[PDB]
Amino acid sequence: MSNLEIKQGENKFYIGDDENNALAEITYRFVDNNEINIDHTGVSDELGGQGVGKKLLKAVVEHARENNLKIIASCSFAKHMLEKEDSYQDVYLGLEHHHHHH
Repeated sequence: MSNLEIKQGENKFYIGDDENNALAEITYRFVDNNEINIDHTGVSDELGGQGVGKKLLKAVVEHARENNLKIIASCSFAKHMLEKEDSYQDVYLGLEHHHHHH
């Protein structure tokens, strides 16, 4: 009953019953100063459309933008998702070989 909330933990946000029933969680740490990395993303993805990770990503990027935080990712899962998503291009650095006329 009324269980779609995000549990706030130590630099980690997880959605689930408990620590074991953490069906979707994301972690971020301050590697340098305002630069944060998505350390680990334990998000179960059923069919993509039911990927709770998007809700977590939204929250992290939203929070980061307002905090002037720069988001990188140590996990390829998160790294590649933000890579294709130019909607989060504010805090996402990425990588490019300067071949960007477009």
